[PDB]
Amino acid sequence: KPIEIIGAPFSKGQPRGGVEKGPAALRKAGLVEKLKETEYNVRDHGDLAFVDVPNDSPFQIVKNPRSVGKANEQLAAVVAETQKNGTISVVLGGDHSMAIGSISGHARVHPDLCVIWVDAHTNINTPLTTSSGNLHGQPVAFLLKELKGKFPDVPGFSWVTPCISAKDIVYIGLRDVDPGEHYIIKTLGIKYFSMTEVDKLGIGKVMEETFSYLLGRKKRPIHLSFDVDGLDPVFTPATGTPVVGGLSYREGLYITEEIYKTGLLSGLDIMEVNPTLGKTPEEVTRTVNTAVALTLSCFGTKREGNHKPETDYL
Amino acid sequence: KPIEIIGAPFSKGQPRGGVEKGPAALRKAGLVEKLKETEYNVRDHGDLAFVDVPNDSPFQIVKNPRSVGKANEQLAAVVAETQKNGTISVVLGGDHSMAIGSISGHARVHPDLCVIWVDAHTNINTPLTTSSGNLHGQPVAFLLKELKGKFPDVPGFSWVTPCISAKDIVYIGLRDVDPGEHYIIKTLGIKYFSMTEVDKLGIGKVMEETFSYLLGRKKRPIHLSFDVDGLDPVFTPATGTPVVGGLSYREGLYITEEIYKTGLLSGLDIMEVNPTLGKTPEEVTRTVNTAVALTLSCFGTKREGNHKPETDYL
Amino acid sequence: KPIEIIGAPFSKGQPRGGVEKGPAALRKAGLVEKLKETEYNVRDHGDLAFVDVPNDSPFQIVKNPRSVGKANEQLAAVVAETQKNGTISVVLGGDHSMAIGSISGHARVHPDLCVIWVDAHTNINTPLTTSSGNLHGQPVAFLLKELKGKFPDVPGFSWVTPCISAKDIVYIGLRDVDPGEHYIIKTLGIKYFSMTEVDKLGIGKVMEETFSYLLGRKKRPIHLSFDVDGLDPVFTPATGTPVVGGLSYREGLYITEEIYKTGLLSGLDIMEVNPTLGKTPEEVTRTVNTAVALTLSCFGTKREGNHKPETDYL
Ligand SMILES: [Mn+2]
Ligand SMILES: [Mn+2]
Ligand SMILES: [Mn+2]
Ligand SMILES: [Mn+2]
Ligand SMILES: [Mn+2]
Ligand SMILES: [Mn+2]
Repeated sequence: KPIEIIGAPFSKGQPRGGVEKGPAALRKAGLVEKLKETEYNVRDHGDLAFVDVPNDSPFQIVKNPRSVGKANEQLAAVVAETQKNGTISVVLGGDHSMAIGSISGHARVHPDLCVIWVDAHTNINTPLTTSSGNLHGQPVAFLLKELKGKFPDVPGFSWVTPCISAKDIVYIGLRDVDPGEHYIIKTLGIKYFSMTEVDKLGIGKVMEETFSYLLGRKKRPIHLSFDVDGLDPVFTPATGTPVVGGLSYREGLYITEEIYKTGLLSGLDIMEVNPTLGKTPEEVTRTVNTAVALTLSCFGTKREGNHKPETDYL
Repeated sequence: KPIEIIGAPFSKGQPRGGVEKGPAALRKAGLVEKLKETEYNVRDHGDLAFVDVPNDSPFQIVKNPRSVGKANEQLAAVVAETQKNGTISVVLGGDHSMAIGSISGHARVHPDLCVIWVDAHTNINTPLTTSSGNLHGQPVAFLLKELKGKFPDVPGFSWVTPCISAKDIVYIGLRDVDPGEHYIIKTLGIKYFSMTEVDKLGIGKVMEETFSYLLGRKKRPIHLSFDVDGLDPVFTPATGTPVVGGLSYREGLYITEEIYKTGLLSGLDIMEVNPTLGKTPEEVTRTVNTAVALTLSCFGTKREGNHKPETDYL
Repeated sequence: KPIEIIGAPFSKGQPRGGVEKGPAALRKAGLVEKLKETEYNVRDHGDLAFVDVPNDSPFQIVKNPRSVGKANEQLAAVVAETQKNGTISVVLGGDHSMAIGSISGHARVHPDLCVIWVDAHTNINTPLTTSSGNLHGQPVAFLLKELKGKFPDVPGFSWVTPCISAKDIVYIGLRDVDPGEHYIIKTLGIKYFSMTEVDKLGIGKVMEETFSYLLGRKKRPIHLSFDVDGLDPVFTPATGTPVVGGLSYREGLYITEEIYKTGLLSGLDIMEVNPTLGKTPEEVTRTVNTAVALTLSCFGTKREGNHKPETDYL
């Protein structure tokens, strides 16, 4: 199978500059070369160049609406392409607001996809419920069908079409949810595994249930949107919104190893890696290294080891 | 329901000065204000003023017997009072020796209560088995009924009446138990989940079993006496007796979230927080912050989020 | 029962000097004295003096073959001896290549023994599959019966006799396996629990299955060969090959506590402790301290506590 790396060095989805440097840091770490060592064919599409919308006045509270809306429109164009050629898209973030265009483009080709959102947040704030106008915490609001018309149209997002419903998404790792977001997920009945469910069940049983929930009836493509703050700050410290008591390095790898095993991975997002937020160079090395390790586990790298088929090592 | 914070800035239960500053640190951190944001009604009773017993000569090995005995007599007068008005008592420690008066007063109003003791120690050393005369490691000895008359009467504790039996208590997080204490718990058959049981079972199944053990037959009020060294030193470093290999931040919160769900929390003790033992300001912040987080989870704060009833956020 | 400490300050099994200092570090930490406090009789045999083979030319890729082969021939002589007097052998490493003579000598006296290998690696590289000629990553290749004649005879190892079969060994903690090694374990069908199985099952269920697998039919002596990099670098940083995402301090102790419980521990290897690889004195302290804690805990020290029999502490 083919893999296409897509760099989305974008940061207007939030106030902390630095996430744009994410793709570079991940490539600098040898992400592309390491992937080629796997059984997949790898093609690096390079980094997208995002045109900055001048005079991007805030829409009520929402900041940089047009810049974000445009960058995502361009990204969804690119993704919907690579998918068309039947390749697996891998988007290197920049902030999680780019999930809008990554999933949108993906859905255009595979309308029956389901999503597994690993994060410490929901990001289902609507332009009306955000305490801050930051879009990185609003991605899912723009995508769901149920939240259609429940908030005013935003400048630059008119091209967006709610592609997935509340039944097609599952959250894993939640631990920092605003009152508004919590109201939303409870009301729409969205399936989620907050850290307390993970503690109660064990990452093993959690993956078992997310699969039977999303793939029980129909086998469909899976879009894994991974926010790096999904794991505890001890493993991925260089992010903008670190929350204590998250997913361990082991639980994170377990999740990607399983998803690999389903053989249904299609889209993948490695978001929020911010190289400039590391207190020491080591914190940054730590962060990037796990991110790379996750990506790698999504495409086959097993902890138990790997050996090339047809090769008699004896 | 009503909540009553009661500060017990006491430290004579052990040699390291500093725990008396615990209540201040917890309030300074915004404990009371944060609680008011919960569905409970909060009333701060302030800090108790403990009269120092002059010429408090040690009883054999036991140090400051009268001072400790008196401070506890006063604290269980206060607790028995608030419980009488049907409010939930929350005691902010100093040292764990104050559990004597916290549980004594509580038992006066609710004689059928059961205890969940989170800690790395048992604190069931009797005045005859302690290697040190420190009372903070002897609380439970004075409470249980089975250990009645198995040790000489101590100066200042004649007011104490063994209120709970070996069947009404469960330990969680044990990892540093003296030979004597281990003899006692084995002999009296006290239910406990040391770190090895937690490793074997997983915090989820441990809470399941403590509940069926203590509430299987009769539903009764629960008194959660939380020693902050119950968690690993990496989360709560500012304590007097830190032991490595303890409960994680996640496991600690899991235990309080569950207890909240039983709807039977009646008394709570947040003990051993010593602000002066933090090697760096951050260590102290870390400690205080999770202590507050635990208290908050006992009264509803869920990791999956919270939303106010009857409020349509859309 | 009798215990015999045997120091193997050897390091030619790998390129990083320092592991020879392991035994001293462990003794300096009070390992022997602390053991005497247990119910076992302890005898320190001292450190073996290994004669250096001059002009030890590499065999193809394999480095220091003769020096390593000889040191192990001497070690297996010593071990086979103490076992013959019915005492439990405890080998303090240098590098894990010494497992060859530790297990060989042990098997001479107890041919029906089974092995529990805790490590992040397999070390089942054969002289033909190693990418580096380092022997510390080839121990198991020389011991297995199934891998007999699958590789050229190496200078100095002609005294070795494959003592255990693929059915007598279980790995726990794997997370860094070369393609060749992975081919080998899959082909020979060796039972293992990599970090993903530990995540899926929980250390509790893992130990349950390794026992039923190795002791289900016949109760036989157990040789625990512990590689200190088996735990995560956060607990045992001072090693030559640290791999992230390993066994926690708690899981490591759980494993030794269970093995003690079987009452079948016969041989024990505490390998790879390298005092010179600690970035700070604390890292080295940390490492040695848990190594000592594991050894203790192999011989009875329980987290729930210990009390001497027949002693009425009341
Ligand atoms: Mn996030
Ligand atoms: Mn996110
Ligand atoms: Mn304690
Ligand atoms: Mn305590
Ligand atoms: Mn190893
Ligand atoms: Mn090894």
